[PDB]
Amino acid sequence: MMLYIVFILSVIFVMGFVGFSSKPSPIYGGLGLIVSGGVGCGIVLNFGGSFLGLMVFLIYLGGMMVVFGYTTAMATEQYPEIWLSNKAVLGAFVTGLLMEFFMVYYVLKDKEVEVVFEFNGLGDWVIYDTGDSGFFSEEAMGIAALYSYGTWLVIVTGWSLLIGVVVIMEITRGN
Amino acid sequence: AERVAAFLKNVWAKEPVLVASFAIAGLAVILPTLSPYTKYSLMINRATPYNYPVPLRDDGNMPDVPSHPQDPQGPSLEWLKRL
Amino acid sequence: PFFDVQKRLGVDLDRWMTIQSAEQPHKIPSRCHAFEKEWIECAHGIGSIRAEKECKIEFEDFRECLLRQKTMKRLHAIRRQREKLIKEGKYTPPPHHS
Amino acid sequence: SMMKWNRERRRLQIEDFEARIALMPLLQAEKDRRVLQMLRENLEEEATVMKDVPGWKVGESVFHTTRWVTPMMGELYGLRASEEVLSATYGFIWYT
Amino acid sequence: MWFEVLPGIAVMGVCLFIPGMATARIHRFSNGGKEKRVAHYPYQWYLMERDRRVSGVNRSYVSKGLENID
Amino acid sequence: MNPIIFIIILLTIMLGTIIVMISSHWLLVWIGFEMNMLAIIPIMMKNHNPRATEASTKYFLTQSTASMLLMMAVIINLMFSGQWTVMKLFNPMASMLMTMALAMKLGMAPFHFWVPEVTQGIPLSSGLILLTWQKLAPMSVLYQIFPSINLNLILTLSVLSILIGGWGGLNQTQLRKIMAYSSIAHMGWMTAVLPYNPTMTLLNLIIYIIMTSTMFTMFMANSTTTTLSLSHTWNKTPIMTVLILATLLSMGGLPPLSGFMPKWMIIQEMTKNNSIILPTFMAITALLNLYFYMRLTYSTTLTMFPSTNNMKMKWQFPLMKKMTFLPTMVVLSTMMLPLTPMLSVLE
Amino acid sequence: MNLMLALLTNFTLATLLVIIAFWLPQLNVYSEKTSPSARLPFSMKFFLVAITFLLFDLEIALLLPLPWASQTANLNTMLTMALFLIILLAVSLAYEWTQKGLEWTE
Amino acid sequence: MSMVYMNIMMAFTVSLVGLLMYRSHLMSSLLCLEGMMLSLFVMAALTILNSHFTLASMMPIILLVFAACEAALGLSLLVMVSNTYGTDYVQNLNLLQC
Amino acid sequence: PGIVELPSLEDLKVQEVKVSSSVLKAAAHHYGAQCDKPNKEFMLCRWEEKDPRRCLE
Amino acid sequence: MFMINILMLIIPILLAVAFLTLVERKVLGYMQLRKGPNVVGPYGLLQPIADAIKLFIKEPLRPATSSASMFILAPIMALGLALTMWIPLPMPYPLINMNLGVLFMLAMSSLAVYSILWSGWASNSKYALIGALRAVAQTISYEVTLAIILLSVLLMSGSFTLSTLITTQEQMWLILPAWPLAMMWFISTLAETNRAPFDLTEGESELVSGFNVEYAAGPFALFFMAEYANIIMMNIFTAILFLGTSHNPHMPELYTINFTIKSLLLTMSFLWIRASYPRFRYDQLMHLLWKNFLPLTLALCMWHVSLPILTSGIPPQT
Ligand SMILES: CCCCCCCCCCCCCCCCCC(=O)OC[C@H](COP(=O)(O)OCCN)OC(=O)CCCCCCCCCCCCCCCCC
Ligand SMILES: CCCCCCCCCCCCO[C@@H]1O[C@H](CO)[C@@H](O[C@H]2O[C@H](CO)[C@@H](O)[C@H](O)[C@H]2O)[C@H](O)[C@H]1O
Repeated sequence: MMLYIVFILSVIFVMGFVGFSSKPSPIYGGLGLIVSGGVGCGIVLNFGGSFLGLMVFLIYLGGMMVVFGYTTAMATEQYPEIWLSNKAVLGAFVTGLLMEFFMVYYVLKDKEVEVVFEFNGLGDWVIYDTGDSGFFSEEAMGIAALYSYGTWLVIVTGWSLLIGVVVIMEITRGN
Repeated sequence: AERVAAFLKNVWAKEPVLVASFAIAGLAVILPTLSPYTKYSLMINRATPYNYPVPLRDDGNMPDVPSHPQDPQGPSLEWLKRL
Repeated sequence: PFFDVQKRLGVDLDRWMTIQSAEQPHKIPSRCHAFEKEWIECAHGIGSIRAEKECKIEFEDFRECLLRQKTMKRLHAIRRQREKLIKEGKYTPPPHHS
Repeated sequence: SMMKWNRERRRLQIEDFEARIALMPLLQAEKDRRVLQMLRENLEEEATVMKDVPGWKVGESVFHTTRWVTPMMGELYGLRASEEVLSATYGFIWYT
Repeated sequence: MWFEVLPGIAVMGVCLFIPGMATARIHRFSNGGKEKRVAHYPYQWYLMERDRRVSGVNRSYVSKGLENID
Repeated sequence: MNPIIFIIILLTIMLGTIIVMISSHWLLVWIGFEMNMLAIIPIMMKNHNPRATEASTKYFLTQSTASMLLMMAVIINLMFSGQWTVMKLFNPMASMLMTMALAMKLGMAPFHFWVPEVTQGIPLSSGLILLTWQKLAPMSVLYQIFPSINLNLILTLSVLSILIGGWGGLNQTQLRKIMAYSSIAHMGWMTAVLPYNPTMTLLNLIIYIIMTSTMFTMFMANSTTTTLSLSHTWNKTPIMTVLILATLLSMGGLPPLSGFMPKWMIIQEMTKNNSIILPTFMAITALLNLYFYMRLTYSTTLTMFPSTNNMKMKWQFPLMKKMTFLPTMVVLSTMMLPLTPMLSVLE
Repeated sequence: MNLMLALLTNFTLATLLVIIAFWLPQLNVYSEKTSPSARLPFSMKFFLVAITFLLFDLEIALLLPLPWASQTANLNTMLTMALFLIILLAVSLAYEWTQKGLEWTE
Repeated sequence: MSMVYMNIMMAFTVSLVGLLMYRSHLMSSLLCLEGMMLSLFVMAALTILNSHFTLASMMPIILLVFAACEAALGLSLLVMVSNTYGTDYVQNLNLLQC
Repeated sequence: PGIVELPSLEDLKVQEVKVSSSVLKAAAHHYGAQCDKPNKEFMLCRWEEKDPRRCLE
Repeated sequence: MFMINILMLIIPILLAVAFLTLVERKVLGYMQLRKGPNVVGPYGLLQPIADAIKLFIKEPLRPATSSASMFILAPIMALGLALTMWIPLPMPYPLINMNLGVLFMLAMSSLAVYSILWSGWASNSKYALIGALRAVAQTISYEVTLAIILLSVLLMSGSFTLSTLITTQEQMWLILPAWPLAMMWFISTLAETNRAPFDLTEGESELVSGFNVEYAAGPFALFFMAEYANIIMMNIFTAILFLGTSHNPHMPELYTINFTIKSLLLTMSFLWIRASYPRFRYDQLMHLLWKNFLPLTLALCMWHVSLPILTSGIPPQT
């Protein structure tokens, strides 16, 4: 069962998404996204993306989601309605888990399902690469190349972040 | 001038943290272009062999390509041993 | 590009990352490097209308390398057949394979 | 002090990288034989298992090209114990 | 006196010393009296997997030398 | 806003669009849209009122949703082709997603609801940017991926846009809402001809921008945002009523004015491809737009609505708004039909 | 496997300590007591410190690959773009500083 | 395609449906927007990592950075809405109806 | 498509170097100097042929 | 075997935290011309045990929480993350040898701010929530310098591997080439862990600081243990980062003894500082970060990117 770690994680990934997509109180919506993000990083790690995975934790969870929860406390929620105590929220949550359960049922049984795209249920391990013996991390080499190959990317990305600071100060001044 | 020196005096008295910050940043941007050892950083990075050195098919007229690793021809790392 | 400023000025702003068979750090090749190279060279210069017909063999092999849809179909058939015979006791795994 | 020590560490790294380069031909030769043996073994079991499947050609390629294609993990370990497959797939990612 | 603070510091010191000492000793216990192998890159893991095959007992820390040559 | 910051923000809006237009890589196209959206929000918020905040929020939600769909299409395209080149997409699902994403960005029907509301909620100068410059980047992308676009989808979006734009404008008294529905209707012409001749998409876009720019500039010159406030112009600046009349007739596509040219050239291209029913339907439906352009000309230029006593005080002061390029734009908006063959410079 | 076991063990113990911290007091059986969204109002300044942290934190994401970037052959390009990023990070601070984005006085 | 893609594509679809079906809180809809980006980040990373497209390894970072910056802009607008009305309810944003 | 050609198990049989990586690491520098010629022929074959079946000898 | 290793890390951590509470009271006592605990056990050695038993059999507080799930999650998160921060530390060998161990520690610490936020949300008090938000703003602000300072030091180390910091300092402590970064690092760790003079959660300027105010909270002991585990861990990280201990592979215990002493001394300096200074105002500690540390940290980051290149001292990658 450990040989299907990626698939099991992706099932939890979808369940968390059905969590905040049914849109309970924003406080618990942030919790569903935080769990999904942590599971999402786990999936990326198991494909050899150690740096990319840790960026999710550092920047997406430790950065963006902290600010979401910060803003939710100040501007949105201070106490929440009990999760799944609302008709639409619970009905949406039940509907999502039924769709996920059936997708998982048919993919495991028939080893293949077809919705828009054709999906194979042999196991995500079968597509992996069989040749690895370099003395470095390919992922790290590709990211490090941002400063040599990606001059233009750095300029526009750097400009956008600076403009973000300016714009948000403009927006929030109020006059 | 002397107007310039007075201004440097006022900031050094009121904003020593910023004076140090701009001084350190200025060295960061200027010294690399002036340093003679900057060239060695590029050479050392190019002397590090991450990939296998694929051999060349010997057509018969590559005098400067060594046939054996211990032959005299080819790039030397003598400069690195001394550096 | 709508305005091909890069080609006019001869400056590479983003072409370096458009395909996986372009130069990579430390010459690390992508898994489908050979297939992409062959498809690109087949279709080069002739335009997309012609390429959609005359480089179909190269593109089909390139797509198989990318998503391995036919390789997985063949593996699934063997595995399905195998477990059928193990259920019926008409096949035994060898010492290796265990 | 940091400069001298990092220069020496760069020299030590080159020594370690050159030891690998000296060994790569032997490691490459072994890997090729190991890969080819596993594929040959899979083929033998395919002939047995798919003997009576109608229309099946044993060992057929899914590519039009006759060029050698590096097999994926499923093609090599497709018919093997879960422990060896698990080690081959996630062993490196899961090692500490 | 100030040296009556030391007994509590000694207890803290022993507690902080244990995890480092335990890990070192357990590593050598589990890897045949040697340091646990470090494999940060695929090449190092590739050699470790090769040693596990070469050992003949399925342990990468069992080393075979010239006695295996012939 | 500090005027220097206002200049930097406008230049960033332009930079985002320019990045989309020179990029050969899908990631850089996406970045150009992101940069563009970030820089335009402040100019919408700049007058600080609840209506401007609602419009900014509605615009942000629409554009962010579109940009996520665009990225989804790019990633699907990567999975099925292994490359990032801005060109025809290699998966029909990716094509549909990107086409819908770009339709949402353009405000095409049935993704149109935000255009009337967002335009109404922001100043005239911001609306001018929204309805002219903001069309350039999505059009430049559609111009490059059109060979892979589903023909039925793009023509359906075009027909609906022409119908909704025409009908939506009939019920409007607000000038900014009229220009929003006019933009939606004119959008449908540009996309309708795209599968057949993308050069005529560019021609219609250029002429639409010139005429729309002329209209907004004249509305800004007198600070008019409603039909009835525009009906006072005759008793302040009579020349402006004549210029407004000529431009509105041009936007109506009446010969011999410039606005007829794009309709004329699009009809020609569609008929060359044995498309007779669709151009006839489009031409007839465009009469809806002519109707609510003509209604404006009635209240502005061809009759004289009642004035107010305090209007006499305005007679004593000159127009001091810049009205940049207005004399040139109004001439191009009306007198260019004799130079129609010059459209080949767009080829 | 080991990392998963460590994370599971650490958060398992934390969970047990929490529940027994909540149950163990119930052994005393203490007497019953019988005796006891919207803005906060939130200051804009506290929102703006969080946003500034985020934007600065995103620029730090771009700087994290610097130790690897220094191994490249194109050191001049790498050093130019590294200093470019840090300088724009400084320019963001300077803009915030000179528009009183870092003040706490109302 | 591989099995994992089914779930990542489901997650994007789920968060997209969640984005298009509002309730009351504008905040709850922004979370669905961030959920969409998270699923794109994961699907992009899986495709790039598995194919060994080395130079594309930086693309998921750029995606995350630009999407977080756009999320900061969205949060700022939400705060300005909450200042005007005292809640982030989307039903108060209906002035432009007329 | 065709049948993928594979060598027989007997054709793949060689006397292996059953020493550990530390043994190989210790000998690596001298081994690289002494066995350069056959090693470099093998590596030239692998990069030119791009097929392990073509370099088994 | 690995399960033994985990417990031989977790249990001693909890014991060190317990007896750090005694060391703090006695060190603070003697700097204040008094003794501190010396009655409960010889030299107060049983005082941590008496406090622990007393706290766990104390009645739970009132009022009731606003969110039961968040009320329970916050202490689990705080303590779970605190223990997790220890698993990659090389002492000299780590429990988990990560290639990106430094980044792992950054990532895990950035998640510690959630327990503050969740406990404020679950406090059912408007004023308690506002206090939590001020604490979060302080924490994230000083995370900026910790990340940038850490990145600057790694440009001399060459990787994100924690055990590579040991090799980097084989000849010399990194505090010599980087004492300006060490100064700001050390203060940032104080502010990050809400330690005096940055302990505004325990200060006099909070809306909830009033003694007669009440809000849902607890358990006190679990939050306290998590905090003090982070104090020790940060000081262990500080020693590794700037005061690298020499490692002899044949005598690893010598590393551990010397490494433990340095960590203890750094931890004692936290107690030293708490005894010596008044408390910052909230706006003043924000000013310290945004207008002092951050400008200087950015400048020193520029310098440490440039310095290895211009001196030809770029460290190895592996
Ligand atoms: C080149 C080939 C292509 C050919 C296409 C046709 C080209 C013509 C379109 C050019 C663009 C429109 C500009 C035309 C110039 C208009 C000049 C004008 O009408 O005078 C303005 C007049 C002045 O009013 P006032 O400010 O009081 O000054 C008093 C003067 N001592 O203002 C007034 O007195 C108010 C007048 C009352 C309203 C009368 C409404 C009818 C106006 C008829 C002219 C409009 C023509 C546009 C339609 C096209 C005609 C074919
Ligand atoms: C196996 C281990 C089990 C865990 C055992 C935990 C034992 C905890 C013993 C704590 C000993 C007392 O330690 C002391 O406590 C008080 C809290 O009342 C702290 O007091 C501090 O926090 C409180 C608020 O929380 C403030 O009101 C006070 O002004 C401030 O000084 C002291 O900073 C600390 O030095």
